[PDB]
Amino acid sequence: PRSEEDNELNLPNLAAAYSSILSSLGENPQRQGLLKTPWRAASAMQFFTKGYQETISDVLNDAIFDEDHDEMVIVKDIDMFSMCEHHLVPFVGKVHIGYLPNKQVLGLSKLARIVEIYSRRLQVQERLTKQIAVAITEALRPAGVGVVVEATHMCMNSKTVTSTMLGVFREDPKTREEFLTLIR
Amino acid sequence: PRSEEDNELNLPNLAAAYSSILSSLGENPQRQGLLKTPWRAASAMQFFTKGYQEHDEMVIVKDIDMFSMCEHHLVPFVGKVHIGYLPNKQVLGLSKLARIVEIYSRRLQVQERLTKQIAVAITEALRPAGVGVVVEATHMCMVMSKTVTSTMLGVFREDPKTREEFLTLIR
Amino acid sequence: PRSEEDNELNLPNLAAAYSSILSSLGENPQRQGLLKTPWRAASAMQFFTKGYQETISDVLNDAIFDEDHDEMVIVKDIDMFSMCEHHLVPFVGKVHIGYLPNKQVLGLSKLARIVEIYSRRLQVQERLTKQIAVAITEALRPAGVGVVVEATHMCSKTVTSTMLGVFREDPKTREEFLTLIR
Amino acid sequence: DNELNLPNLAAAYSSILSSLGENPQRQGLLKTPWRAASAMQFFTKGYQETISDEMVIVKDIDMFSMCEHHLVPFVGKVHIGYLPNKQVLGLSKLARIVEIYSRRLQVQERLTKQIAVAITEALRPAGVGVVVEATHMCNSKTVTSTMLGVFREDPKTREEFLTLIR
Amino acid sequence: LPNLAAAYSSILSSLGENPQRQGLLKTPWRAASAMQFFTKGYQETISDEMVIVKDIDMFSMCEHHLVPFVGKVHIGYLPNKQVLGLSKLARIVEIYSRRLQVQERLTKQIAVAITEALRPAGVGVVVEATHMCMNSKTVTSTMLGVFREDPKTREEFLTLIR
Amino acid sequence: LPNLAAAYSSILSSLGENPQRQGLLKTPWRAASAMQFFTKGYQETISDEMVIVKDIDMFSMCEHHLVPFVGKVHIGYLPNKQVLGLSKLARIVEIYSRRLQVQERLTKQIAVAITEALRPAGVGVVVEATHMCMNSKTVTSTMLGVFREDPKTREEFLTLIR
Amino acid sequence: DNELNLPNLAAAYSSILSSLGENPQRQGLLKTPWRAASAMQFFTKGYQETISDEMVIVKDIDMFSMCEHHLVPFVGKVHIGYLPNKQVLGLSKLARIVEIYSRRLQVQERLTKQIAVAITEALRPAGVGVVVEATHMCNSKTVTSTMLGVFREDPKTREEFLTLIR
Amino acid sequence: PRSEEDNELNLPNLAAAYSSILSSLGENPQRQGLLKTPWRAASAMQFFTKGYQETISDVLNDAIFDEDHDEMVIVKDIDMFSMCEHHLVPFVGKVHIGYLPNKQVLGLSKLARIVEIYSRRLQVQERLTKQIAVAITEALRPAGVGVVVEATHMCMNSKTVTSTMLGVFREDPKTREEFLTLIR
Amino acid sequence: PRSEEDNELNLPNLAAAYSSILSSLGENPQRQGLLKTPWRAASAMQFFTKGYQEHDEMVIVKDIDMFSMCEHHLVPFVGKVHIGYLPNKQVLGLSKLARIVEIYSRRLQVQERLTKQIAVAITEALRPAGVGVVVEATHMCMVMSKTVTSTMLGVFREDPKTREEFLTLIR
Amino acid sequence: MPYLLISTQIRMEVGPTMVGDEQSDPELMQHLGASKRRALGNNFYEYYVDDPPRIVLDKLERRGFRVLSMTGVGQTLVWCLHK
Amino acid sequence: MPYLLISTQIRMEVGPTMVGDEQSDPELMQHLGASKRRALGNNFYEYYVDDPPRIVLDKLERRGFRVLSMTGVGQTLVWCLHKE
Amino acid sequence: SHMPYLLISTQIRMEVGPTMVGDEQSDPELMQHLGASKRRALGNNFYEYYVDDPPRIVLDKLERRGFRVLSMTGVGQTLVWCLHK
Amino acid sequence: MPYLLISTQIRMEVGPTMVGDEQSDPELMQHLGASKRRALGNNFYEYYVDDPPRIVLDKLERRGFRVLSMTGVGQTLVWCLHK
Amino acid sequence: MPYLLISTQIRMEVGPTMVGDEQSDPELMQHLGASKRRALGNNFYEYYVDDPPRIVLDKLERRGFRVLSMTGVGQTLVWCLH
Ligand SMILES: N[C@@H](Cc1ccccc1)C(=O)O
Ligand SMILES: N[C@@H](Cc1ccccc1)C(=O)O
Ligand SMILES: N[C@@H](Cc1ccccc1)C(=O)O
Ligand SMILES: N[C@@H](Cc1ccccc1)C(=O)O
Ligand SMILES: N[C@@H](Cc1ccccc1)C(=O)O
Ligand SMILES: [Zn+2]
Ligand SMILES: [Zn+2]
Ligand SMILES: [Zn+2]
Ligand SMILES: [Zn+2]
Ligand SMILES: [Zn+2]
Ligand SMILES: [Zn+2]
Ligand SMILES: [Zn+2]
Ligand SMILES: [Zn+2]
Ligand SMILES: [Zn+2]
Repeated sequence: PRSEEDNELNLPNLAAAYSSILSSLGENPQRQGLLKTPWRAASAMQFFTKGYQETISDVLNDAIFDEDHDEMVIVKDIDMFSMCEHHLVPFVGKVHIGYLPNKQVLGLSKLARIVEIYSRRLQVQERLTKQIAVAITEALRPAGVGVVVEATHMCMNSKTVTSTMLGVFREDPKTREEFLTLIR
Repeated sequence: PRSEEDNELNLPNLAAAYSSILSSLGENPQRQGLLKTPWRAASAMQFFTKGYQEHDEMVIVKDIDMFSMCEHHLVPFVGKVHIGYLPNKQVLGLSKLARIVEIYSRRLQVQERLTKQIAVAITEALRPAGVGVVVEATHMCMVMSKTVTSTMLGVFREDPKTREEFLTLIR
Repeated sequence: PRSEEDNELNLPNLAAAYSSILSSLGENPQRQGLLKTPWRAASAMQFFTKGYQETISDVLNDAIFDEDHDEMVIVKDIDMFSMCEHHLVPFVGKVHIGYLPNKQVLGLSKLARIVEIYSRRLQVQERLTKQIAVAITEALRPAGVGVVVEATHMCSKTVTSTMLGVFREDPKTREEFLTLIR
Repeated sequence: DNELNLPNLAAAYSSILSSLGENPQRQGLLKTPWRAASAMQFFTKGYQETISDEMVIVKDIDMFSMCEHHLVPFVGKVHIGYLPNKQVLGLSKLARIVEIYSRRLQVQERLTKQIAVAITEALRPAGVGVVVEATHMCNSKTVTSTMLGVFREDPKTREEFLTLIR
Repeated sequence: LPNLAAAYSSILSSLGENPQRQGLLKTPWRAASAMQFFTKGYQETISDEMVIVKDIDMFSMCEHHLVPFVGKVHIGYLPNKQVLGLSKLARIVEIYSRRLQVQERLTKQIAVAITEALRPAGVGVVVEATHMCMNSKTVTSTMLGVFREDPKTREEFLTLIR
Repeated sequence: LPNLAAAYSSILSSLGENPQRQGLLKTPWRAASAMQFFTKGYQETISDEMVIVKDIDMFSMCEHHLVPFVGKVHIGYLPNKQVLGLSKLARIVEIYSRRLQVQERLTKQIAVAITEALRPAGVGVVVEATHMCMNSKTVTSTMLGVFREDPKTREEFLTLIR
Repeated sequence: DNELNLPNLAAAYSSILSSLGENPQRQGLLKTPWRAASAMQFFTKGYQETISDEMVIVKDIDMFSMCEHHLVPFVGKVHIGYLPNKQVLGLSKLARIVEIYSRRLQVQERLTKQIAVAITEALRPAGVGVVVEATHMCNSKTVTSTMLGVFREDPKTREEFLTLIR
Repeated sequence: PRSEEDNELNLPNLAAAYSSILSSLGENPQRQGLLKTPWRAASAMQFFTKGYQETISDVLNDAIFDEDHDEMVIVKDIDMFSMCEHHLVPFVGKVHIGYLPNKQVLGLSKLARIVEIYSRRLQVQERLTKQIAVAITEALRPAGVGVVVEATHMCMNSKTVTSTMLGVFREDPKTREEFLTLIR
Repeated sequence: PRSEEDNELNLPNLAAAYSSILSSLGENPQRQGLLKTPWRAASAMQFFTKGYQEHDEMVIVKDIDMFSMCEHHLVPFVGKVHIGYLPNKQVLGLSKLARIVEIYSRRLQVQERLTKQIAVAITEALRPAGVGVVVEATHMCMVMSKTVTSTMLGVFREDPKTREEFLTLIR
Repeated sequence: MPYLLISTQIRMEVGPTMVGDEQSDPELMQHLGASKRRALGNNFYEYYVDDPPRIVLDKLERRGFRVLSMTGVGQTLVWCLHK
Repeated sequence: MPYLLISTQIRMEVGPTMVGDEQSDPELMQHLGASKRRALGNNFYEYYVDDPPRIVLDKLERRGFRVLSMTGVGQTLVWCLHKE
Repeated sequence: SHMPYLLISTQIRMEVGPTMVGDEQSDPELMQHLGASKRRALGNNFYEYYVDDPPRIVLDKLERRGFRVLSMTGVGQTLVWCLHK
Repeated sequence: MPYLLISTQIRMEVGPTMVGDEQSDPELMQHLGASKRRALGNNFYEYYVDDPPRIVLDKLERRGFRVLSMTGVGQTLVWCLHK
Repeated sequence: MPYLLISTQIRMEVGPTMVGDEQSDPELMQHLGASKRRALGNNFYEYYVDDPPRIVLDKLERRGFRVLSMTGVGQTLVWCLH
């Protein structure tokens, strides 16, 4: 995982690259509005990719709780911000997550942390959708997981919607239908 | 103005800088998904900055889609422009108004400057009694809330009733 | 005014020009889907310009009614379909009309007919807005008239506004109109 | 072809202006034969172009086309869905597909099928679904729907697609 | 009633319809009764801080074409020691709307009836309706007393009826 | 037309109105012309992947009370090598709605006209309307061919008309 | 008082049940005289209570009252605004003010004024504005408005208040 | 200002207090769901009051930009999360800010940071509203500033709206009206 | 069950702990705005946890307002409860259903447990053919997005058509 | 009765001009050619003339009145005259 | 008091006319037939008469007061008078 | 003292015209001396005389004709002067 | 220093009354019992008194000032005095 | 040029005070210390000073001018001098 030391060491290199981009676009890097942009853009890019500094096992510390009986658990409209790896332009939207636990549940804030680790990286929507679904499946061994991501790609009104259904969310259409009804 | 030749000549320098960024973030620029990213990111950034290469009625053109780039962080800000004017002898064609919004928005900007540049360009082109410009945009610098900027010139500044009619009609 | 006879006589000429357009775009006028297109496009264009077949004085027959006391009269959200004269592509939207009568009022369906006569022509939105306002002013001699047209130009919305008489002179009358058209 | 045919298109639009009872010499109509010809060429530029584990959907794609029966625009949105096997469609390529077919003289049913067939041929996926909704200028909305592969064979795949495009 | 029924029977014959078919059998009497209900306002008489009653449903008949126009009435007044009961206000809207009307006249009649009944500082009446003989909406507005004289009173009224 | 005008003149007298007042002077003829326009469908005849046309504005007249009912028609069909032109579909809705009707009959007549014209695999028609003689909405639905036999076709249609 | 008057209220509701043509001995009506009496006592519990640089507004305060003319509920919302001088009103105290006056047999105009006067007396502010909007059960909405102090004298203060309560 | 060292030193004391609260409510602090709650509640409370760790002068570093001509500048619908000082229960909502600069403007992200410093404290809505307005006035010396805060108080549908108008936003009703129209 | 006596006896201990929290956050507990905060915060927390002190139709009660406290962070979560059941011989009075929602929500909770407790309480009280409970809430732990939990018992679990009718009717 | 108030609304170039109230001198009202009316809903009668205010000012000078003050209030332009 | 301020709202032809404040000459207020009141929420008392302002101006002239100025502010018409 | 009163006005800004200087019954000679034109703005029920000059120029010209400013007032967006000879 | 501007807002019967700016005669400001302040966000200091304007007008007459004009602007009533 | 118009906006205690237009006496404008400018989009030039209007009134009295009238219009306070 990327360290805070890695960030301090690489910040001048990111700033040099952004200064070079400003000059190559025909802009004046000495004008007031651009003076500190090499460093502000470098710090913003480090923030957009801070998910490389985190690990799923570290997120899972104190994350699991137990229950004698199960129910459908959904967290919808989770705001998501990510960066397209093809063009380095943000893609933003929402994540809707559903799972039918088999005696183990994730804390609500840890589920949000799972969306954060994977979204704060250079991504493709399809990979992000699957990584969230797989992380929940591996952590809890539930009966099933469903993840739907909807996002606007700035490099392109038009929205991309990706959907992964695992376990009983794939095998039992009634479970998937209840999930899709409840995320409206 | 920036030329098509300037773009072709500067493309590799932009690509080299984007490749350096990928390495400095801890990423592997040789992985399949990132191989062409230096060139795709460079081309996208050139497109976003292509703007450097370029009667008794109230007339309004509202909900003009606008795409720009914050010059402080190099992150997009997107929204709408609403334009109003009281012409004297000249009226602005819809395609020319779109070109005005495009020329200034397709640059590294601050929303305030963009708003003023559009208002001044319409004032200079038409010599009207007055012009009003309102820009509303979502700033990705924030989301990762709407900023509204407003410029009133000529009678749009001097006569509050003209400005009020404009603001009512842009809803 | 354009006559029904003019339409019958010119329909073959319009069909010949639309067939020529089909050939000039690289299309095959003889393919099934395009066989009747020269006539259908010609009839559609005549319909879009049917406003040249009518006059404001014909619309004003039996149109005016009298009242002892006045108040604000508004007809909002009147659907409008017009053709831009610069590119021959439709511009569509709505017309909101307001007036303060001075003892004479127009029948509601007659107000709609005024929008129809001027919109069904090759137009510019600004001219259409003024023609509607002027027609009402001339017909009724009211205290004032306000006309707001909002339209999407197929070639983002254009909004044009004309305020005449007390709608221009008295900001409180104009404000009541603009508040009530929301 | 465009430069060579532009004067013929302009002559036809000039003829239309006279046949409607208008004056082609009036100020506002002087450049109309050329402007209308250029607009018609742009609306039909699609003839100048050629095709060369998750559910994936791209919804609310703005679409502008011209009806071949009356030569009046029809405008709306395209919603696309597919179940890929080995290939996924880049957003800009999907936009080019919709552009190539929509920027022609069309019927909404043909446009819907052409987009679905182009995605099927490009990706060889398990199935594709395409829904087009448009207002035909010639409030009422036409909705056309094409379901291919598993989108036709498996009603559960089609239902998930239709639910997710809301 | 029998004269109205005879006229509706005659209309059914003048349209190319079969007045003996099941669906039309009792229509001359049902149409007569509906028209009497729509015009029952002629049988009634008025003798028998800011206050607003908004979104009062209104049903009326266009006198030019005999086709209904339907919508809402918003009323406002500044009383002078007398206030109008809600059922009496409904009766005022009913008396005038249940007639062959023009929306402008109905708007004025409601405003004048409230002014005469309460002697308030002012009254404002706004009617908004869809006209079936024409979607588009007709909005008429009458401002009397301080609602006409004081623009601030009228503005507060128009703001509060949203 | 003169017989309809005579009947509307007689109605104006049977209500307690003044047929000589300005607003009613030409009403017998204007009301006759409006009623002829509302019933012009009797003058017309039908001879002269999933496809849907939704939100088709519809205006009709209740045959029980002679009061309009207005709303929308949503149509769907699965063609078998023949498709219906948009203006012809509008003419179908017009032919049947411009008559003295019951919403159920109008719904069925539109569905049968499309089935007969195109010989498709199936047709679905949903009408939703506000009835002025009664806010509340009446919804009627006819499913023919595969729209009745295959619930998945009907469900796709009902989902797509939202 | 409540315990002493409860049997008299229940006797009156029992009498009402018989006078409407209903059977007070039927299963569903057996406890109604007591339940209706308890509900009426709760709806009028306000008689058991007593009053003891910025624009400040508390909007969308839910309000439930009983019309004194017909004894049928009227329900809606209260929007309050004031310009304080030295004292500001705690949220729970404002709720108690609305509760004390609304939980009585009322007319909407009196309720609106009583809330405005209670805030004026409690805070001694520059001005107070109170707007009540309610549906009277006896779609149509009654809106009453009281403006005191600078809310009456300065139209700009009143306009800012009315704009901010949207 | 509160330091990261102050947080580490005071965390066990906050955890001891939250453990004492769990016992005093009649709850079992040894049950699974409550085991780590003394520390999770202590860390959450430190996060809700992190504005005490910041200073307005530190936020103002590189925050000001200049312009030859002015315009109305508004940032509306800024999400705001704060803690009621009377009951220690959150109050949440939105901040709408407007100002007419006199040649100096704040960077958009710095304006958001100003809302963050003051909201992430034990507050009263009226003080928060004024602190934001005063900070902008002092930093830029503009012609005027307008701040409107709207929030739901959890300790109480019902919303509290506070409004501060300074400079020309107070003196010129036309400036204030343009602001109030544009924040719709 | 927690008694009114337990509340009176534990109030000073809660106040002492809230005072200790104010000092540990770097605040001044002696400043005017915070003087009464230990007691006000203690009373509010006792109120939030007062729950520890306590036919052929489908029947549904939807949009029941719900206020609860996350047991992991001690921060509120607020929303709505939608209840459905197919009765056999007994129907639940509206005030009793409100008391069920109140008893379980006014505790330190997790939304999943709250959902199940309400469903089990209705099942035990009525002995119906089945019960369905859906809770939707905004969690302040997150905002500083909606969580939806669903429990289906009896025929609501066994018959998907009963569950579908319930989910359609709660919109 | 030494004081007089006159007024016009919306535009100064056109009447009506308000020239009196219920307690005005009816001989002066007749001299100006004024008519009496009560606008709908008003609690008072007023005297008005069709003339624009400049004509009324000229007429009032011939009756010994001088303008002391002129002011705008709302959409009303008012003159205060004195003998 | 050498200076006086009088006013009316909405229409100049009809009262009430405000003729004084807490420091007004009580004898002059009684001569005009004025009543004292404090409008709800106001921090001051005022003297008013039902007469339209023209009647009050005529009465004040008989007391030696002359109109110096008249102005409109909001919906209020104000006169500033001064003893000779 | 024949036709002693005059009303002039300007809108929006005092520094620039048009300045309204008359109505239908204004002295035609004084209107011609000021260089005024007659017009009826669309929808208005009256004719007016106006000049392109700012009001200060008109005031200076009217002084040379024997007029004096008695009062100046604002009403809406209109600045009015009442002159008298 | 012959000119003076004084003003009051909202109601004419009650203060505060604004009586000066930064360059006002300090002796006259002290005579009136005025205090100096800068309202939040304003770019200037002002002198004000709690008295209603009529009291200030009486005091200013005793100092040789006469009212030349009185006008309304927004919600402000202004007097222009001259000695 | 016997007449003069001066004005200020928003508050009477602070400038700028508008003191002239394009046809103003350049010597009087220089005497007042005025600068010339055209606000963006306006069809005219104006002369203005930073002084509050009371200072300008005192200066104009020393030049032989007297206030004839003062009025409010919109957010502008205007004086007419002679
Ligand atoms: N009500 C008048 C103004 C007015 C106030 C006071 C007295 C006279 C007139 C208007 O709005 O035009
Ligand atoms: N508040 C008064 C105006 C006013 C301001 C100052 C002094 C006197 C009156 C109005 O709106 O009519
Ligand atoms: N209608 C003018 C005001 C005015 C009223 C009366 C007479 C003259 C002018 C405006 O709004 O500017
Ligand atoms: N701003 C003042 C009006 C005013 C303008 C200019 C100078 C003095 C006062 C108000 O709204 O009340
Ligand atoms: N436009 C000025 C008013 C004004 C009108 C006419 C002349 C001068 C000034 C304002 O709104 O303040
Ligand atoms: Zn991309
Ligand atoms: Zn930025
Ligand atoms: Zn065009
Ligand atoms: Zn077509
Ligand atoms: Zn009609
Ligand atoms: Zn019927
Ligand atoms: Zn009642
Ligand atoms: Zn609190
Ligand atoms: Zn939590």
